[PDB]
Amino acid sequence: ARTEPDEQDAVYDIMRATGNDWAAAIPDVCRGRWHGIECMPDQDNVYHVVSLSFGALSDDTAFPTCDPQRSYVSESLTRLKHLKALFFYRCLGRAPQRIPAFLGRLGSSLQTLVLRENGFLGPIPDELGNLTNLKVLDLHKNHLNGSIPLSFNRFSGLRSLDLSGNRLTGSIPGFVLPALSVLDLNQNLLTGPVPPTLTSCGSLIKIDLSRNRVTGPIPESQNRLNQLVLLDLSYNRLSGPFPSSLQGLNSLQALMLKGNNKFSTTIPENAFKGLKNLMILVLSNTNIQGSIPKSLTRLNSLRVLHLEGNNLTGEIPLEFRDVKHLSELRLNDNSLTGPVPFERDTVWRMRRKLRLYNNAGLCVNRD
Amino acid sequence: AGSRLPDCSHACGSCSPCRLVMVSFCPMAYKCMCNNKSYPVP
Amino acid sequence: NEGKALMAIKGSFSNLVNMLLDWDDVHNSDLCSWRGVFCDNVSYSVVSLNLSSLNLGGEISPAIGDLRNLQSIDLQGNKLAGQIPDEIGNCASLVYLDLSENLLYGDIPFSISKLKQLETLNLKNNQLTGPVPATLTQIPNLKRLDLAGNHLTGEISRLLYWNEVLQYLGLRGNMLTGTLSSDMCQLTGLWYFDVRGNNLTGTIPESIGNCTSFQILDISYNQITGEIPYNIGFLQVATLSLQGNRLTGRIPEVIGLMQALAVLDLSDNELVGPIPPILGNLSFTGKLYLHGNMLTGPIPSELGNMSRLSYLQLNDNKLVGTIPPELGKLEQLFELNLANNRLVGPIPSNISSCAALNQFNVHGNLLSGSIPLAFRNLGSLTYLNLSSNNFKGKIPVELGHIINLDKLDLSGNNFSGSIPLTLGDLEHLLILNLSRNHLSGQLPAEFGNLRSIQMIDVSFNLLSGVIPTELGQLQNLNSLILNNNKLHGKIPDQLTNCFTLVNLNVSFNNLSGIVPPMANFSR
Repeated sequence: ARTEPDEQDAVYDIMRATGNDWAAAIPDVCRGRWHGIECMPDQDNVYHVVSLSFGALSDDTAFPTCDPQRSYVSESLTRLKHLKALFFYRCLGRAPQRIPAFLGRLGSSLQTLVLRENGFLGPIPDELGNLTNLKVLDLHKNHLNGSIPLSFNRFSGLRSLDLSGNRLTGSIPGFVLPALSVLDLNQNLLTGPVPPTLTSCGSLIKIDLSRNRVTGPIPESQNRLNQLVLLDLSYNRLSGPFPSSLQGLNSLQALMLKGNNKFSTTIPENAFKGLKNLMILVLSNTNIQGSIPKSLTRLNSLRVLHLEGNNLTGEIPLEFRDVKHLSELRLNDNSLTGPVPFERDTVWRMRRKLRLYNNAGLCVNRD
Repeated sequence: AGSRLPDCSHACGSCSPCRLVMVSFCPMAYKCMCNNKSYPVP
Repeated sequence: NEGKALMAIKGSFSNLVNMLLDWDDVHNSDLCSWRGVFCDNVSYSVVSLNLSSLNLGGEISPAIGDLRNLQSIDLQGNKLAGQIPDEIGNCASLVYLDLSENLLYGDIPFSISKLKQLETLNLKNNQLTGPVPATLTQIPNLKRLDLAGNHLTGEISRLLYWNEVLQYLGLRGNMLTGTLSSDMCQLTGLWYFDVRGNNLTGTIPESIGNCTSFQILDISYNQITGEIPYNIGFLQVATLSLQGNRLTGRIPEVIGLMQALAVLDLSDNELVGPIPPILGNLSFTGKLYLHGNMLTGPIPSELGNMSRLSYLQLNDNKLVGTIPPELGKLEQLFELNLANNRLVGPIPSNISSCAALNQFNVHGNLLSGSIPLAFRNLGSLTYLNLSSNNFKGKIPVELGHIINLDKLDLSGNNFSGSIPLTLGDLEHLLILNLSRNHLSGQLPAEFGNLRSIQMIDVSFNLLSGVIPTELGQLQNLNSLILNNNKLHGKIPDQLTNCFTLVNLNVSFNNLSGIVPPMANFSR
């Protein structure tokens, strides 16, 4: 049970490129392992390297550190014909490098690729589209610029895409990945409308696009994601109106539109009817108009309701007298006008988490 | 497929007497140790 | 200005007098010297607030959000009530938040999701109610999530499990319902998964074999049904706690291949079938807990091949056959508990090879034969329970030289002969129960040297003679149960000198006289 010699020298190369030369002195790498390499045998009792990770992901169970001054991603990774995962976490090198194109040459086997907080520069190499068995791609928190390569549409079986915390421009990708579950692109510079192709990614359980420059409305088709648990479109430039039906989205626990300062519409009463599981609604500072509708009273699971900083008018529905479950309710900084229906139990429990200030009309009685 | 006891023989980088020692936080997990410093098991 | 915030923070601590006398704005003006306030030497701004265990009792002031540079907050052990304020989400640079061991309630605030630098969220042991919210999946670099010991409801959203960075997931002792999701295998950098003591149902996912980074897996004390899937065999966990559910079927023989196991707990389920002998391939396992199921068949002699086993509990099952002499091999066995099975045959003598054994419990079997005398070699024994069997013969005299015995229970057997005087040498013995035997001869006066003893029960034997004066010396004895022998004579009056004696029983002997006026009938 010994390691394929060529893979062995690739491993040596990679470890020297990273600053960890004590590996070269190790006689058989897949037998003398360190946390940060995993091997598997083939049917002729040869060990092949299957996982390679670096960095201290909080140091309890740390991976080989990198020389901050002189380390780099080694081209010798291309010799690991069986590498199924590769992981780099806060591994900082000689200069800030670009992501290398030669990573694409592991397309037969690479199933997970995580390059997280390494100060990577420049555009995402086109040839990573050649990793067509990838289920997990994460390049979160680097300094990447440019566009999301179009070739990402060849990730037919991708499970999770994290490109957040970069300077990515251009549009949301217009792919259709049937099995994609997490899409995280928040804190970038992405522009354009939300391509309606996005609602053909039915496996989606999380869409985090917040803090970009995406424009246009929410796709009306959005009803289609039955599995979506969280949706965050905060701090973009969306325009209204609210999609007529939301009722298909019966896993949605969180919807946050906060910061779309020109969203500008009403909350119709049939928008949120029957959202059993909905627990968090953040429509704050988005130029909402009209009256606060009453269906928002009968949302069984709703705990957090933020509607502050809008042009909401009218009186506070009397139904808001009988809502026992909310832990936060923000109607402050509007122009609501009437008396206040909140019952004593509610005011006492909520305390400062029920906020009603800066509403000039409001007729206050006791709280 | 199974499991095996972690072998620490080369798990402390370039610290040599790298040997396995167990930890209680009671449930139990393994670590590698060399000259009083801790490292994670392969 | 940060000092104004710190003064509001102090203004909502309830019970405080000389506690933060440092926080004296009259004249203790450099607040970077105040108790528990730490500044960084460049900005001289408040970066770390530690007030652990001062028991200040009030609330967390919203002014906590007026210290923006705070990187760490530790308010643990202060019996703080109220809610976690929203303004806590204004400490944008916060890395570490420990509000554990308090009386905080209400929900986990939404604004906690604004803390993008947060690594440790420690809210264990409070009274928080509500969901484990999805907003904590927008804390990109969160590593330790301790929420154990609150009253969290709702299910565990599978979104939680899509996280490469999370290390510690502690949800113990909440009231979480729902199942365990297959997506659990996406926590790829996690070593600690703990949902013990909730109200989780469903089965163990058959994809659990994909969680190969787990060092600890605890799903104990829920209501999980189904069988233990074959792919449990792929985990690289050291500690596998499944005890206390409704798991059915047999123990999967693939568990025999999990040599990395340090602690395997399958206890209190509805497991049936035999103890797989392949379990002896756990040459490195230090703990094996199979008690409280319906396991049948014999004790596998292969259990002798687990060289490092220290705690073996097979009690309260349906086990048959012999106690393997092979357990003589387990050189580290500290505790052996075989109570309440259907074991027959005699204790093997080779069991005296377990030189470090502390507890030997075989109560409630069909064991037989005599106490093998090689037992003298068990100088570590603290606790010996052979009660409720069919043991014969004389109580070995050598039993008296087992120095640190404090619980000795031979009750409910057929021990004959006479009490060995050497029992009076057990100066650490707390309980001596020899009841329901055929012991004869006299009540040894050397029980007068049982200085620690708290309870002596020799009822239901053939003990003849008088009650020795010497038990009047026993100062910690609270139960002298001597009924149903053939004692005779007057009750000695020195049983007045038994202060703590609170329960006496001498009925059904042939005693005579008046009960001495050493009557301490406090109960």
